Amino acid sequence: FLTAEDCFELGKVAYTEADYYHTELWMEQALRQLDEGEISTIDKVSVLDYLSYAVYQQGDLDKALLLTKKLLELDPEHQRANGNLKYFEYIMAKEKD
Amino acid sequence: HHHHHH
Repeated sequence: FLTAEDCFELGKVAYTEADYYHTELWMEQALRQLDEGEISTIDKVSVLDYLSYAVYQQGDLDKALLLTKKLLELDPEHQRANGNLKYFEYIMAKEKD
Repeated sequence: HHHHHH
C-alpha cells in the first residue's frame, strides 16, 4: 500500500523530470488519500502546489486556477499560490480573444 | 519550485 507520502515522492520526482502527466496522477492520488483522512507527514497545500502547476503545464488553465483557489482557501497567505493566481488570470484574459 | 515561471 502506497501512502500519501509515497504518492507525493513519486509525483515530486515526476515533476522534476518534467513529467507533468505522472505528477498530476500521483499528486491527485496523494490528495484523495489525504481527503479521506490519511494520517501523513505531507499536507494538502503541498500536494496542491505541485498539482496546480502540473495541470497548468499541460495546458488546463481553468483547472489550474480552481486548484489554486483551493490551495488559497486552505492557506490564504501562500506566496506562490497568490502569484500563480494572478499569473493564471492574466494569461486567461490575454487568451480570450 | 523547479520549472516555475519565476
